[PDB]
Amino acid sequence: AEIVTALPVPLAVGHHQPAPFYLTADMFGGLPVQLAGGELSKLVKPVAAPHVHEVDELYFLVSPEPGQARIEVHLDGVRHELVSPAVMRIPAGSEHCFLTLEATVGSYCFGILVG
Amino acid sequence: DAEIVTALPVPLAVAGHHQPAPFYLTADMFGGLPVQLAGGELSKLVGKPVAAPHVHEVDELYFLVSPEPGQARIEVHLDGVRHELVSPAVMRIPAGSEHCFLTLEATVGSYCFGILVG
Ligand SMILES: C[C@H](c1c[nH]c2ccccc12)[C@H](N)C(=O)O
Ligand SMILES: O=[P-]([O-])[O-]
Ligand SMILES: [Fe+3]
Ligand SMILES: [Fe+3]
Repeated sequence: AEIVTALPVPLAVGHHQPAPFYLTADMFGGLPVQLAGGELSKLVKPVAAPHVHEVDELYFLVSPEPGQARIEVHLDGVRHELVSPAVMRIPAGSEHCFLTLEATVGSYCFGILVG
Repeated sequence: DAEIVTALPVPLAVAGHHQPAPFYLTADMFGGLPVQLAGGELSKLVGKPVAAPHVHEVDELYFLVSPEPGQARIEVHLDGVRHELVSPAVMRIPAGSEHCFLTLEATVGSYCFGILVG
């Protein structure tokens, strides 16, 4: 049985700290996605830095009950306010970041890099 | 301009599942995705399996996560063998393998996501 428990894996990605990855491209002989992120309640953090990926990134915002988490996604000079649950596509090459406005314990934003 | 999906989750029928499963990523989104992602918060599912044992023809990953490590625990049945996963954990279910999970323990904010890998 293939079980990975040494998680998250910190990987450096404009981002101050290594991002915490729960799926990496090399797991299980190869995955078509990578998945990073974490709980938002301790992330509610005055600044966020813009950055670009060479692949598409999907933001996946979720909370135990709908509406309990809220983020601002900055995408190429446009501010977008999203309420959980939400999924937003960041096209490869686009400068982007997000800020957590509100989040209950158990709210997550995952960044999913699509190969 | 920006592609945003908020009509979520998308209920989709999955083999063996009593009710439609809540999907947050589907294969047709954004012109095509190599994965589908379904699942949700486990705090009300302790003791209550969402599905009978079932088989997919694609690989499925269980992604178990909680705000603090250890706050969520599920039992995965994999071709008649029980495996206990403690958050955070990722488990690969090879295509063709009979499987299901039972929630053993979950705080508010514990999730199990099933990721179908094309
Ligand atoms: C991986 C980055 C991320 C998304 N959600 C997160 C939650 C906590 C810590 C990092 C993240 C992503 N590339 C971004 O654009 O921020
Ligand atoms: O019900 P989901 O974990 O596939
Ligand atoms: Fe990013
Ligand atoms: Fe399954």
